[PDB]
Amino acid sequence: RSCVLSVFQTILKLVIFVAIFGAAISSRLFAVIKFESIIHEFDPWFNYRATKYLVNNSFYKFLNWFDDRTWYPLGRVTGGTLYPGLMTTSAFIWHALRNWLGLPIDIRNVCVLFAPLFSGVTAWATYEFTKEIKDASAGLLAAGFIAIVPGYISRSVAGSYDNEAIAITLLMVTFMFWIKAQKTGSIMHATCAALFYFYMVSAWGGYVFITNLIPLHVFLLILMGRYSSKLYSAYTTWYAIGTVASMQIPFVGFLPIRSNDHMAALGVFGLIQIVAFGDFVKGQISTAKFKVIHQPVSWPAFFFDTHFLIWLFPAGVFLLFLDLKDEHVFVIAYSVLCSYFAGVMVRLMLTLTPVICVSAAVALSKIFDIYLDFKAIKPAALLAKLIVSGSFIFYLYLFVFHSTWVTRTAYSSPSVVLPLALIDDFREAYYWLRMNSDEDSKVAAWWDYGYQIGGMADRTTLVDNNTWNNTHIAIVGKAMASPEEKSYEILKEHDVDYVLVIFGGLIGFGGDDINKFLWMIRISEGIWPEEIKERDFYTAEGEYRVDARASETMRNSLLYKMSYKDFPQLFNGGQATDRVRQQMITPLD
Amino acid sequence: DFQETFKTSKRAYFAQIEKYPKLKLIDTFCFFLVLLGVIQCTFIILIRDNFPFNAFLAGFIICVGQFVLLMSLRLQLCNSFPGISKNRAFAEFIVASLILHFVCLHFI
Amino acid sequence: ISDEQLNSLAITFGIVMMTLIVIYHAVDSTMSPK
Amino acid sequence: TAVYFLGFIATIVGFEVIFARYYLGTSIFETLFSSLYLGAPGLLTSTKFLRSFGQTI
Amino acid sequence: KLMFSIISSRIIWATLSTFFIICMISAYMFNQIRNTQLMYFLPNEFQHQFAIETQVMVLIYGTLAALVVVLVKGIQFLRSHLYPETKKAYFIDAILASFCALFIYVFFAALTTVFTIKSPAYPFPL
Amino acid sequence: LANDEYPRSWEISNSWVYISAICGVIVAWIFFVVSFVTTSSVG
Ligand SMILES: CCCCCCCCCCCCCC(=O)O[C@H](COC(=O)CCCCCCCCCC)COP(=O)(O)OCC[N+](C)(C)C
Ligand SMILES: CCCCCCCCCCCCCC(=O)O[C@H](COC(=O)CCCCCCCCCC)COP(=O)(O)OCC[N+](C)(C)C
Ligand SMILES: CCCCCCCCCCCCCC(=O)O[C@H](COC(=O)CCCCCCCCCC)COP(=O)(O)OCC[N+](C)(C)C
Ligand SMILES: CCCCCCCCCCCCCC(=O)O[C@H](COC(=O)CCCCCCCCCC)COP(=O)(O)OCC[N+](C)(C)C
Ligand SMILES: CCCCCCCCCCCCCC(=O)O[C@H](COC(=O)CCCCCCCCCC)COP(=O)(O)OCC[N+](C)(C)C
Ligand SMILES: *[C@@H]1O[C@H](CO)[C@@H](O[C@@H]2O[C@H](CO)[C@@H](O[C@@H]3O[C@H](CO)[C@@H](O)[C@H](O)[C@@H]3O)[C@H](O)[C@H]2NC(C)=O)[C@H](O)[C@H]1NC(C)=O
Repeated sequence: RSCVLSVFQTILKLVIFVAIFGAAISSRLFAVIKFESIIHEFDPWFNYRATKYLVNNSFYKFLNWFDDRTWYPLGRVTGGTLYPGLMTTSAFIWHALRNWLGLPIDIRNVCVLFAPLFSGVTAWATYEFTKEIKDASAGLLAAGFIAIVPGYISRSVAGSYDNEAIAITLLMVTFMFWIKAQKTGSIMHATCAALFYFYMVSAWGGYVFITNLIPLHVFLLILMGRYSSKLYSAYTTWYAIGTVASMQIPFVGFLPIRSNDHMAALGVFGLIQIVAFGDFVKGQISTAKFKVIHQPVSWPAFFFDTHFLIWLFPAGVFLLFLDLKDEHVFVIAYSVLCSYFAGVMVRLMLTLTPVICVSAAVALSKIFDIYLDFKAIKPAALLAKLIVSGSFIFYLYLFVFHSTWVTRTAYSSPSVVLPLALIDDFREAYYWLRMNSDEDSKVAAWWDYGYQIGGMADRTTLVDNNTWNNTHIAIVGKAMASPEEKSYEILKEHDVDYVLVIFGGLIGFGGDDINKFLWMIRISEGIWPEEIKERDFYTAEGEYRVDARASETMRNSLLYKMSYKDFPQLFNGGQATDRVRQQMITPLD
Repeated sequence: DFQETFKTSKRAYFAQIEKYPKLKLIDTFCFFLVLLGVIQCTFIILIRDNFPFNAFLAGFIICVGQFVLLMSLRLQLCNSFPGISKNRAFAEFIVASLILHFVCLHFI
Repeated sequence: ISDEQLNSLAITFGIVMMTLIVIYHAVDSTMSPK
Repeated sequence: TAVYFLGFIATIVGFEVIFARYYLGTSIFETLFSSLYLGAPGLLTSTKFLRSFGQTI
Repeated sequence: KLMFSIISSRIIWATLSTFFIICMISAYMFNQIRNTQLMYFLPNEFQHQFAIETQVMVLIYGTLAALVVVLVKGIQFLRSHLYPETKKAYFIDAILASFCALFIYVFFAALTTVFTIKSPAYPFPL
Repeated sequence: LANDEYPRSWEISNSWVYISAICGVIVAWIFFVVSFVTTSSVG
């Protein structure tokens, strides 16, 4: 009997993992079979530019690499300014497919398909993390949610190659290895938790949260009085191995010593050291131990991203809270602290969903444990059990339909191609500039498009999206705002050959360079106040417009003349509409 | 008060040391791992200089972390944890004491 | 491949993974101590 | 079981020699491959020694 | 004596903590930073709302959370503090559980109706 | 500068003390472990 039931459980779990490793893979791929397969955005085109350097010379020439094609008069030093770990596991997968398994594939296809392949590891790790709080019947359910829910599809679709894909998995594996060594007491699990903490401190820059979430667990675990000899051995080896492993990565070199964020962990370690001695004295006396001892989010984004998991999320913490079995304080302490920070930032919704899934997959398991546990035959009881279990299975199917509706509508679109017809005029003029220009030639554009010009047109820009030296962007914005006769000289001191301007007045692009022209002025007022002032680009009685009654120093600027050059001679009769500002331009303006 | 707890703790500790010949070996290792850290900081306080700061921090980390793994072995070796024998605490001490020396030879 | 077939493949894998959970939890709830 | 103890000292001393030889001038992948080829038989042998000796620890 | 029973009981920490998650998952914080006005909620826009609408959200989410926790660790207490003296009391459990399920369905339908008023072209209500 | 082209920890003569405070803990550790499995319990 026991062999039959155990074999049934094993085979059924194998078929479950074969399905739920496949539903994720098939959900991520709308932008790859709809369009071509290319990297999506601004920030993932530096990472692809760095894992294509590592992949066709050595690993020794990548850790200390000085590139002179960015921030041109003073190039940046990469090895002390980026996080390795997203590149080197990718060069490892490339080196393993090419030499051992037998099949050679390009580096671009390993970079595009790096998130959907990797999400199944997050599904398995959430299974194993839920297997410790509750029995293994709820781990399949929590593993069934997190491969579907669209607050996490938004950041890893096929094409995104940013840091959070590896990060939201290593977060889960580190919490699993800590929650094993909170209960058992052994040293070796805290060592393995220290090593995945080292592999998570190097891929991702919000490692500060996992550093300030463990001493809050121990510090809430002492004030209740549940101190034991399990905490002296599980905490201090995590801190001893994990801290000095954290200092090995440059760009976080001596920062866990001087910095304020890591102070709480150090203080807790000292506090733990004191209380371990104050427990030995208690075993001797009985009487005198009394004498000694960012943008806020709106409301419907939360229902939009999770369907009914946000609905029974504050029931799972209550039902979780009526037990207190010494590892539920981890989830109860995670939930409040993370839910406060995910209400004033937008982009900290990603650290919130692995507890909406777990605490929303505990309460529902405790509901299923009694209303389909029939074991007596009566009509009314089977009526109640049947209609309650039917009531919840209905919402769970509607959860599947909802999630795959909202993935293909909002979170699946490239920023490189702009759709009744196509508009592909943003890759003509990078490939012009790659084909028909000499190979050492500087391009001067505004800092939003720095990564794409270096990645896809292959030239040596002056600024990019890093905003590292902040009094260099003010030079470029001082050049695009002055009259022509001085911007010539300022641009000629730096040896600029080409300048380029985007413009959306013809089909209504909206994010053009006239709408971003105001912020440029403000960046150029923090230094040279006398030369440029934003009291002059406004008209009489303070209105900003581009019409025949514009300012006298707006009409003579260098970003006005370069956008509306042959625009009135285009349309019939000698008049034109701007299609965004909705204003009318005459060829004397 | 403190006289009674003092003499009680001295006697109840020294009998525990004289029972088991494993404990005085641990504590004899521990005390000289304190004196290493003390005079190694005394070199810093003696001449006011701070130049190879990582080479300062590596030996000090060796002293503190190596102290802590001994105290965890001592706590686990007197009273057994439920599920862990005494042959497995020692092997975990070997492995986790053997990672730490490598990451404090890379760091100097 | 048109994404209508990708759409039907997506909901098909969702329902086939989401139905077997319930019969796993029903066998594990009825014929087990806890 | 004295030959097993002889196979227990040599792997720990062997895991100190490759760290010193790492400190002098060698690169990473020689250290890591030498640590694998030394690493597995010392795992099997040392495990069987701690199992064999046993009760007097 | 009494304050130690207050600081020692875990029910007030339960209601305080769950009340904190409830009053902060309805975007209380957004209302506090960018002050707004206070007939009902602002239709057809996806990122703005008034100030009385978060009261309605707190009432909804708190109500169905209370229905679920009364459904799981509930029905024993009510019968005990109610009449036991009639008969085999399985029928009270049956109709009590069924009416709790139907109330869950009604308030969930109310929530989906309000979200279609906020942002239309949502392909399935109720 | 590269990460390999730096004066090493021999040549500074300000960090001889710390190298001497690594070698002692290594050899004291191996004499600890060899003198731990070759002893008795409450003889
Ligand atoms: C209990 C202790 C557990 C320890 C676990 C250790 C696991 C690490 C295993 C890594 C195996 C690397 C194998 C390898 O050599 O692949 C290389 C190099 O591939 C890489 O670039 C990635 C390897 C980088 C190693 C990172 C430092 C070591 C981190 C773990 C100690 C392919 O990269 P390539 O870019 O093709 O060239 C590298 C330079 N050559 C000299 C090889 C030409
Ligand atoms: C012996 C065991 C072997 C196990 C490992 C097998 C590896 C699975 C496949 C590896 C990745 C291949 C995906 C791929 O490169 O195809 C992409 C995009 O085409 C697609 O539609 C994507 C299909 C990917 C589905 C499977 C993803 C699974 C995640 C990695 C295993 C299209 O390539 P292209 O870039 O368009 O190349 C040009 C193709 N022409 C026909 C135009 C010439
Ligand atoms: C528990 C709750 C409170 C927590 C307190 C934790 C905060 C205090 C921690 C100790 C002091 C940390 C500050 C610190 O160390 O700053 C040092 C330089 O500062 C120094 O002067 C060195 C201080 C070292 C302490 C020496 C005396 C200690 C005596 C102990 C017995 C920075 O030196 P740097 O200039 O950054 O060295 C860099 C060298 N490079 C070659 C890399 C460029
Ligand atoms: C799957 C891939 C996993 C990705 C993890 C992230 C990998 C990148 C992190 C590396 C951070 C930069 C470190 C660095 O710059 O140094 C590297 C040394 O490179 C290293 O090996 C870093 C080792 C860091 C400590 C490892 C602790 C783990 C414990 C292993 C038992 C260069 O080593 P080398 O210069 O090649 O070796 C010569 C060193 N001498 C001392 C002999 C001179
Ligand atoms: C900042 C964001 C994170 C905040 C976390 C919010 C609070 C969540 C964790 C605490 C909630 C549970 C507290 C609790 O129930 O235990 C208190 C024991 O508690 C006390 O007696 C004093 C209260 C100390 C806990 C709260 C500390 C406040 C937060 C400090 C940063 C008393 O219950 P007990 O009865 O002691 O627990 C069972 C033990 N008996 C054997 C005695 C029955
Ligand atoms: C696109 O096609 C062209 C045409 O073949 C490729 O150009 C080749 O390479 C260089 C330019 O990169 C051409 O000019 C040469 O420049 C070198 C500078 O070192 C100079 O020494 C030579 O005397 C010559 O002027 C070259 O004529 C041309 N053809 C070859 C090598 O057969 C280009 O590489 C292609 N790819 C791109 C632009 O990505």
